[PDB]
Amino acid sequence: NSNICEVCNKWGRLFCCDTCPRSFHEHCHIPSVEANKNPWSCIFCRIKTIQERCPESQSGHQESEVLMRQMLPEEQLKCEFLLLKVYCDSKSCFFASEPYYNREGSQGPQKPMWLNKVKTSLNEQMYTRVEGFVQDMRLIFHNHKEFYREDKFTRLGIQVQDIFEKNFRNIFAIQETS
Ligand SMILES: [Zn+2]
Ligand SMILES: [Zn+2]
Ligand SMILES: [Zn+2]
Repeated sequence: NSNICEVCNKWGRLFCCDTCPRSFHEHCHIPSVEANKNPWSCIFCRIKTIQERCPESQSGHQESEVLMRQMLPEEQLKCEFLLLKVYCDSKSCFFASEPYYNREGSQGPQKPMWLNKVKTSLNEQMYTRVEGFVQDMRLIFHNHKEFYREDKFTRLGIQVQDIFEKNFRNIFAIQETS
């Protein structure tokens, strides 16, 4: 197995996947690495299994249909993995914890949002459809773009949103377009 966490790229107390060479910190994995379970398969392996069980699941989909799906177990897993892929980018640090807003010439957002809040919301089964999760994710970046206005720091929101959106298109097999 790898000797660094797949998500944060640090050593420490690592849990190893039995079906692939990835490793994880307990709370870096989503869901948090399960207490017992031997063998244990990580989220990357669990997603790969879904695909192998239903090869047609990789055919193209419309975003509108994906968003209206109910959060049954497979969709719950896919949103967990998508959240995880965002945390895998080091620029996620900026969006992880609860933000505060005090900048001359800007007003904070009406509905603040952050990764750890989405993480808790998924854990507590608060989203009933994929749309709920995707709306909160996109709101993170939209709030940032609006608040930072012309400061070059706005680019961090663009960058992390692009990671989100590429991974959304991949994980949910969104039909490719120009
Ligand atoms: Zn980690
Ligand atoms: Zn694995
Ligand atoms: Zn099938």
